[PDB]
Amino acid sequence: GLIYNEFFSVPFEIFSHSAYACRDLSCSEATTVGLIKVRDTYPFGVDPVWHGSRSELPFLNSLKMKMSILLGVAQMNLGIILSYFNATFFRIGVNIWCQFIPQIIFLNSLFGYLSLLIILKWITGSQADLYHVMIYMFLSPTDELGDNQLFPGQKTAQLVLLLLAFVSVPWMLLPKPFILKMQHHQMIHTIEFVLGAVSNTASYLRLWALSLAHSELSSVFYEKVLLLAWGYNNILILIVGIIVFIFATVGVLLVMETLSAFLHALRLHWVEFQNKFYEGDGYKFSPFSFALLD
Amino acid sequence: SSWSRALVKISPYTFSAIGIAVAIGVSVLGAAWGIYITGSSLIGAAIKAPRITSKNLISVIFCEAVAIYGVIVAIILQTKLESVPASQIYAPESLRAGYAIFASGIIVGFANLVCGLCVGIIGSSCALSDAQNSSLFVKILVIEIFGSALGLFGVIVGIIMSAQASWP
Amino acid sequence: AMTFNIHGGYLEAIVRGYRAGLLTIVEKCTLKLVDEYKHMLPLSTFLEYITYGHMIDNVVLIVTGRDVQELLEKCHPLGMFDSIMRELYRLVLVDTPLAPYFSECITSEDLDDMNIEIMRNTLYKAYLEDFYKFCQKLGGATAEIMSDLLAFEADRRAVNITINSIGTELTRDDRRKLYSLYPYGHEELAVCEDIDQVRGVMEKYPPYQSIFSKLSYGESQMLDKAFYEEEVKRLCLAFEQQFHYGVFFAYMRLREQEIRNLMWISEC
Amino acid sequence: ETAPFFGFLGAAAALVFSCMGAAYGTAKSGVGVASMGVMRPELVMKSIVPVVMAGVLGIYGLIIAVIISTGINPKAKSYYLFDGYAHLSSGLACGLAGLSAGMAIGIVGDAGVRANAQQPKLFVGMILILIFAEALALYGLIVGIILSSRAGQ
Amino acid sequence: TAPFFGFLGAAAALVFSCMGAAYGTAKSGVGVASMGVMRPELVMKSIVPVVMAGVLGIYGLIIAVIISTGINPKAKSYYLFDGYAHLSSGLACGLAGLSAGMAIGIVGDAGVRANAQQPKLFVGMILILIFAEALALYGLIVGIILSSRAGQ
Amino acid sequence: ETAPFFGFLGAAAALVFSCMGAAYGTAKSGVGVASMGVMRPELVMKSIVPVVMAGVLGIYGLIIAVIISTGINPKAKSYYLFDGYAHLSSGLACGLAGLSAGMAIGIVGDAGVRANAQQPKLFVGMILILIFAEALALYGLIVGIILSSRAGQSR
Amino acid sequence: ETAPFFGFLGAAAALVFSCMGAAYGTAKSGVGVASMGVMRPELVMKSIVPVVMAGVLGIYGLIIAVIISTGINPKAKSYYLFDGYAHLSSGLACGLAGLSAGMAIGIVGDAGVRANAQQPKLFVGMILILIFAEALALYGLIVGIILSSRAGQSR
Amino acid sequence: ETAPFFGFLGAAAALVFSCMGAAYGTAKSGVGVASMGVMRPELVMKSIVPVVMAGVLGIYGLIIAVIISTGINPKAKSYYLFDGYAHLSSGLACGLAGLSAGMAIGIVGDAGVRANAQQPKLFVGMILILIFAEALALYGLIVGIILSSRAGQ
Amino acid sequence: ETAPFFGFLGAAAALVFSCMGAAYGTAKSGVGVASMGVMRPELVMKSIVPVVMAGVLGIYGLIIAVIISTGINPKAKSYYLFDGYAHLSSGLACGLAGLSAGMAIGIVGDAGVRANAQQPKLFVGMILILIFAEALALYGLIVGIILSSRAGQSR
Amino acid sequence: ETAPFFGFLGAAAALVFSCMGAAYGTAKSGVGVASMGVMRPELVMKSIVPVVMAGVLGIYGLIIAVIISTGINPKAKSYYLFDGYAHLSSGLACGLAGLSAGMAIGIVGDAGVRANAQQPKLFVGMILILIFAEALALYGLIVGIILSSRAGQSR
Amino acid sequence: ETAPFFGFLGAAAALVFSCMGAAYGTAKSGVGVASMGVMRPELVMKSIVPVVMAGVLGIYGLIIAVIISTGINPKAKSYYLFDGYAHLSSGLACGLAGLSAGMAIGIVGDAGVRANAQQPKLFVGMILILIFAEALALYGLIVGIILSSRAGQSRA
Repeated sequence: GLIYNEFFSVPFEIFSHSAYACRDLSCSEATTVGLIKVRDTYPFGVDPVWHGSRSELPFLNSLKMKMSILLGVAQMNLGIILSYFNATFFRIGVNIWCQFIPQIIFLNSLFGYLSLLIILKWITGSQADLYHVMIYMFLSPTDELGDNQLFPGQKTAQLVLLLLAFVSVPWMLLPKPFILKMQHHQMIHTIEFVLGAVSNTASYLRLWALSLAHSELSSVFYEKVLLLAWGYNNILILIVGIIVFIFATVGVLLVMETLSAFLHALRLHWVEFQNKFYEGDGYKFSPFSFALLD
Repeated sequence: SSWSRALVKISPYTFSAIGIAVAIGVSVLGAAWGIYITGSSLIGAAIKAPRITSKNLISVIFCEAVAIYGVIVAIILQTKLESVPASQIYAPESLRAGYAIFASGIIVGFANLVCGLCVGIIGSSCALSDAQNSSLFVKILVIEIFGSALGLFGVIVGIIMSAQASWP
Repeated sequence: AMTFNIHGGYLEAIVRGYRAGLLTIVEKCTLKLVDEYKHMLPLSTFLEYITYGHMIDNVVLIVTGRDVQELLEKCHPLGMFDSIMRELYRLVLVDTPLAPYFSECITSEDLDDMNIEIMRNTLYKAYLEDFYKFCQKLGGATAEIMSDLLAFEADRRAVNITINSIGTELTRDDRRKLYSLYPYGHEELAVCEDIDQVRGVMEKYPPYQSIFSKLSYGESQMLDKAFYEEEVKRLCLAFEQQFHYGVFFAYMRLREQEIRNLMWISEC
Repeated sequence: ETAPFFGFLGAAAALVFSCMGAAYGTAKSGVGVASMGVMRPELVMKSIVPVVMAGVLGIYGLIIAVIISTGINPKAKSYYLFDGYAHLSSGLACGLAGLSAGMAIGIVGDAGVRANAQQPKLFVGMILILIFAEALALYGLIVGIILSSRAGQ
Repeated sequence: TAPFFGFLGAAAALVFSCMGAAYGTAKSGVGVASMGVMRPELVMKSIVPVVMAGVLGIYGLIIAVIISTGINPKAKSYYLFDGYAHLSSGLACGLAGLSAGMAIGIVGDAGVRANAQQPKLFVGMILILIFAEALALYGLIVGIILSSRAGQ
Repeated sequence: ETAPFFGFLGAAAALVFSCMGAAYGTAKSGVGVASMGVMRPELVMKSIVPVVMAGVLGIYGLIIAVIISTGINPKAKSYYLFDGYAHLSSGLACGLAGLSAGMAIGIVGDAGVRANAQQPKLFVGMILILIFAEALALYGLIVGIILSSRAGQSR
Repeated sequence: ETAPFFGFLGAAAALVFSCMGAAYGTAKSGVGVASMGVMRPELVMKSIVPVVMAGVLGIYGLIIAVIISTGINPKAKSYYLFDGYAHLSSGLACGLAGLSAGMAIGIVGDAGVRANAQQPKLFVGMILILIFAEALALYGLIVGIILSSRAGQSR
Repeated sequence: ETAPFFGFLGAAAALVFSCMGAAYGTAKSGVGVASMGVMRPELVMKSIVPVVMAGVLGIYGLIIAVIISTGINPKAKSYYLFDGYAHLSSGLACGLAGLSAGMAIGIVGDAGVRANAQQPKLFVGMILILIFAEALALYGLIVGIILSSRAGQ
Repeated sequence: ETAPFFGFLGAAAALVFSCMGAAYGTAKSGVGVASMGVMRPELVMKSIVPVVMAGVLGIYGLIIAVIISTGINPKAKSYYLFDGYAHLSSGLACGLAGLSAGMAIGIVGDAGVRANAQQPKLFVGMILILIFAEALALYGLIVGIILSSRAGQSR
Repeated sequence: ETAPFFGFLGAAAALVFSCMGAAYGTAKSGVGVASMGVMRPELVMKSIVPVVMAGVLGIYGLIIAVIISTGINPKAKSYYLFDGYAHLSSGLACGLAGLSAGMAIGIVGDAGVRANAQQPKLFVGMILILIFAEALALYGLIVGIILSSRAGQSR
Repeated sequence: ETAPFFGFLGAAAALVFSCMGAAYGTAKSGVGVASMGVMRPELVMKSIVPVVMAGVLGIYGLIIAVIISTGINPKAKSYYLFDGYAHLSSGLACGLAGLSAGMAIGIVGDAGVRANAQQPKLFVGMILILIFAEALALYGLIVGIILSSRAGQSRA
């Protein structure tokens, strides 16, 4: 919440004074060509002006979507990396190099183009991309075109990544049965992994959706409370509005939102992070340590 | 546009007459349905025992009251008719009168149907209850009388709407 | 809702009045009730199923022979109607709901219907078929009562099997294969070999919980009496008989229970 | 222009609805009488007349249709839509009332056929119920006559 | 011209309200007769739920009365907005009353049976029915607010 | 223009559908409560919570209808077709969401009340289910409020 | 002129259909949980997974509806019929996907709640089936996002 | 001018119908899988084959929707009706094929769950039946792609 | 003018009807083979013939639809409404014939699975019935091909 | 003119309806024949006569469709609205007659399978019903051909 | 000039509805014949009367359709408005009469075939009932023949 620069459905004083200042506009409207000119970026959190502005929804939605994509990429990378550590700890066979390496490389490379494009747009400020033209660049499977491409090597980089992804598909299916035959079940991993990677990548957007929903509900509650406090500033009306706001915060903000967030977080952790580890089975060893008596 | 113009150009006298007739028709249908519903239970009770014929007849009378009210409303609507002059066949007053007549007729018919169905169900239950025990007949009759007020309310609403007729 | 007034209202009122009036003497009362039921002749299918209920037992009794001529003495029209030994069984396979299924299920005739125990097994199979047929005619609140009755019969058969009929090949598999929540969760009674085990199995259904109680009475009897006696005790629920619903089966059951009580009275 | 067509359609509906209602009531009463005949045949004719009483509704519908037919003539006056629509409405109202009364009377007679056999003392009650039902048909006929009266503009 | 819709609103408001009122009263009445067969005293007091259902008709009747009074053509020019508003106001009141009565009929029918079984739960049934009946009052509030928008 | 003929229709439809959903929920809730309290009158008071939870949808629909009604004022500004269309869309969305939430809450509450006397844990399980269901109604109300607010610009 | 009507209707339809699907799923899951938890307290919390799994679809639908509502801005760009058609298509796709996912999730959750009293080894399989079904909601959200992104590029 | 109002609708309908068919299949597949796992937890993991294959229809529908969305490029070329109508028809065909395949796969999986529970020796036959059913979905996707490819007037 | 609408609609209808018929036939065949997969797995392998026949019928329908689509080349020759109407009629006929043949073959296979399970001697009769059913699909495909060829005769 | 918009559609519908009727009849006959063969494999080969006889509907429909397709030729002579309307009417009559004949033959064969399985004496005699159905189909085809012969009567 | 479309549609409808009635009758007739089989195989030949009646109904429908089609002579006597509406009405009447007669004949024939086993001497009475029912088919054919030219050739 401190990072989000939102406190109890209300902004506050950031570590800086004001990130964005209305370009001129001593009397002009906010919606203008000059719009708002930013002196410097607020380091503690998001710009305070952005939260209450009309343009709050698009910028916040784009930022949340990018953050969700990056977090999902990081979690998938960590889960895939844990496979090599698990194989070494259990001293697993050559199947790690046979299957874990292509499995951790194919999805990583496939999401790498999108992650790098997001970073470059954030880094280079390639406004000719925004949230949409990034997907547009990712949309085209064919070669050529690339007019909107921002990466200097994107024309060849996209083709190289596509070739690597295409070649990685058999490399994740053949070597384990080959080693099994040489040393003399892959159907479970077959087909399932390809669709599951896309499913896990998509599921990361659940966090962004939940964050947006929580922000919207908090904004609605704060707006209701402010409307009660401003026009109905009468003592009885103000007290009733405060009680209603407290009840709403207890119900939706406190209970429902937290429960939904916890359930979604657990679902994400099991679906993707646990998908590349754990592997199930086993049992909990327990001695007769007076457990019933304890 | 052209279809909309044709729809707006329909004769209001036809709609008013249709509503006037439909009010009486729906009232008669609802009264008949309620009468049949009450009569089935009354005949069953009489087969069980002919002692409660006088008590049972109240339900039939209440059901027929709906038909009587519908007939009165139909007579009022017929009185509300006019000569329908050719010059004012599409005048705003004529259209308003026709729309009001149609609305009043539809309201009266629907209210009469609902009241008749409710009265028939109540009487069908009440006859069986009286056959079970004659002591409960008073409460059942009171409930039926209270439920019969739907037709009276609908008739009142229709009569109030009937004052809107202003056909030249 | 309006269909009741559209048709069947007079018959429903007559049945309600007859039931409200209800409360060799036992034989005379049974004959009077049977005459009242017959004189009453959609609801036709319900009446046919209700009659077939006892007609299954009547046909099972008539299937003997072996002093078969004595079946005419108990020719009560309520259950022993003439319209409802494989050669004669094929002829009797008509005009009954459970008969066509029993023709294949009991194709062994007396071999699968031995008078010691297998005749009871054939009767239970016929009762299960009749209960399934009655439950097929869904659309009213009587489905719950029919399910309760079938569950009581199945549970009583299972209890009898576990008590002493286990030695008569009525094993856990036979608790549902031959012994007629029960249509979905009857597997819990396959291991209830003890009265305490029976109570534990009954604990799976909180409504069925505490119904067994000490199990000194009701469950003490074999065949279909163990959980059927629970239904007899709980028949006060059937005494509700909310209006504008099929209550012909309820009235028939109440008349049968009254006849049974009168018979149990006998010489005080 | 189309007013004669509207009036003819209304008369046709007035005839057809009443005929259908009377037919349904008579069929129900006949089924009831056939059922009751096997029990107490001495009473088969004791309720046959209220069973065929649907002829009253049939005759009322025929009378309404004849009245509607009589009122339509180009020679008397070039009646406009205000007359044809009124005639159609009167005919439809009369036909609907007749059909409803016929259905109600058929149900009541189906009940009474068994009721009288079960209790001969209930014949007077059944007759009273039938008269109460036919009161609706009488009211419908009166309303139809009143409506058709004003149609001669 | 447009006033046809406005007139239709008042008729629809009463018709749809009475349609649900009769359905609620029928279900409530049937249960009362069933309880009155055995429990003589309980049935007399249980008639309140039927009386509660019958009140919904009165609420619809008043709403219809207001709509009729506001359709005076010779008084003020009933523009299309007034006709549209009156029809919309009636539609909400009629639909809400139909639903509100339907719940009362379903609840009331079970309540009669429940009271006949255990008299203690009579208070609980009344509380649930009273809470359900508030929806008709809620519909009445919306009808008044919508009808009040006939200023221009 | 003709925009009010759609805006007021949507506003009325919101309340109508919300009331229908609330009634559908309340009927099932009351049936289940009566069934439970027939045998265990003690838990009748605890079983009444889903009834109020369903009834809250009626209040939400009434608030949405009041907002929609206050959002139309020809004397203030010319309500173009866009404003009326957006108001009608908001009303329809809020009403449909309320009706669906009411039906779901009624089914869940009836089931829980039927299972209430079987185990006291139902007192928590049914409450949690009702809260999860009412979350959908709250989300629908928020969406309707957002749409109604966005309806105010109309260029 | 009439395009904003289509866009607002599409957003409202998306929200309403998503709410209806989530409500159906939640009602099915609640009925299943009420049936299962009477016997054992395990279903009270260990099997409350579908209760939130179904509301996730409603949250996604609400997010899509909010995005669509924010998409329309007449003061910033005079939307042609292209924008309205695209918004309506995106809303319809999102709502239909939400309804389908809600129905499937409700059926699967009811089956899992019924099977909860059986061998607990099937919990992993039930969770996997629920996740595979819920993948449809994510697919629909992705399709709606793509349509909304392509919506504003009208000439 | 009105071509996008058909093309976008066709794409949305394709996605919606594919999702509906996938859900219809997955409901029966999951019911059967839960029943088998309750009966025999050993093969529960290996019985998710129809459940997993159900999502292939949704993936194909999403791909077709993406292709249709990429088809509508007003800046690249003025979208005449000849392209929008073709895109809408391709989307409708793909969606209907997906729905039919989903229903067939649901029925096949519902049968095969019980078939494998009784005897796992029929797993090969169940897989072959599922593949034959999914061949229809593959053919529908191919036909939709071919139809969408003809947007050049 | 608007002929491409008719042609595309006809092709889509052909594909949809063929897919629906094939799906119904395959579902019936699988329902039938479910019993044979346990009663006699040895004969179950030979029981996959009706599924193959249904797939063949679907393939024929798809081929006809593909031919119809390939017949539409606006840049080569202007498509008059006559050609579009003819193509739409051909597609509708092919789709209806395929759907009917698929349903008939599915019912036949569902019966024949049990028929062969009871007695292996009925395999010849089942094969003959399947061939007779597939003859109808062949005739429908031939008629569709003839109509597609005739569709280009306009001027 | 817009002649093929109705003529070609009717030509397609003739074959479509004939195929549907033949499929229904063949499915019923095949189910009956499978049941009979399960009862007795000896009669399976001899009982295929109704199945074969039901196939004449497909041949008649294909012939009618080919004739109708050949009857449309704008290059040879322009066809007015009447020229297409007559062909469409002939096709519709032929298709409806074929469907009715197929349904009747299917019912008759379904009965006759059991009739022959029970009493072999009546097996050959029962073919009279099938002969009558085939005669009805032939009469319908003749009527359709007579109607279609008026293609060149226009002027 | 659009009347010939209606006329051809009416002739086609006549043929189609006559065929539908014949099929509906023949289905019940064959069901009854099969039911009477084995129980009394001797009376198999005597049970073919409903089949003959259905064939007669189909032949009458075909004859009416051919008679209507014989009026399709656009080379002379310009159709005008009558030649379409009259032909369509006649075809519809003939087809509906054929369908009703076929349904009645099927019902009566099935009932008789089922009842042929009990009191086999009642075959004459069953045939009499069947003929009294099938007389409606002849009445409909006569009505169609009357309407075939009454309002068709008198357009002048």
